[PDB]
Parts: sequence; structure tokens; C-alpha cells
Amino acid sequence: DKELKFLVVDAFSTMRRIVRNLLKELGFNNVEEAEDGVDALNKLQAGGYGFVISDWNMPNMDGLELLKTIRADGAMSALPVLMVTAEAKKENIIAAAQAGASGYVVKPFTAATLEEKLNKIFEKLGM
Repeated sequence: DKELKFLVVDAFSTMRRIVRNLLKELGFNNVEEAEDGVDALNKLQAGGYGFVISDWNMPNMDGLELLKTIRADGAMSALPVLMVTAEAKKENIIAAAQAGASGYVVKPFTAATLEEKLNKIFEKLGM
């Protein structure tokens, strides 16, 4: 399972590299990157991914739109999706909860905070 394949979606390169190094630090070296929602969806179609980490607000297709699209796609309807945000607000959290987000994490975060979140979802998703 440390071989689970992650797709990290963020408009900003620096932010994608940060998330990538935190995963490596934790033992997950099978990570991939996407620049926006469309790029994410195109990549996911090829298959083989087992976890998606996405920022909430990307230019064009935003995290919430990406999520509702993954959830509706039969082939990828069960993919775990961690939402990343700068501002946690009851309004955004519930909306994401209702659309199917597996969880949310406020940035900036450390590998210890990310791991805590990963686990809770892994055990939630019984995987």
C-alpha cells in the first residue's frame, strides 16, 4: 500500500512539490502531478490511481467541480479525495462533505498532519 499511486492537483508548482516531498517523507513515492482539473481528469482516465489530493480553488475548474465529476464517473467513483484549503469555513466543509470529499486539510501542514489525515481516511475507507 505504500505503493498506492497518488495524483496531486494544484495550479501552483511550488505547492505540488511541497505535497510531493511530504508524501515521500512518509514513504509514498508513487506520486503524480496535475496542473488543473481538466489535466487531472485526463490523467485519471488512464487508470491506476488510488488517491487524489486537490486544492480547493484552482483557476477554471475548481476542487469542488473536479470532485463532483470524479464521484459521478463510474470508473473512478470511489477514488479517495483529500481537499486542501487555506481557509476552513463551515460553509465549504459541509459542501465538500455533501459532494463526497474523503476529507479536508488546512494548509500549511506538516507530514505528521498529513499522515493523520491519510490514516483516518484509509481506515474509514476500510483500505
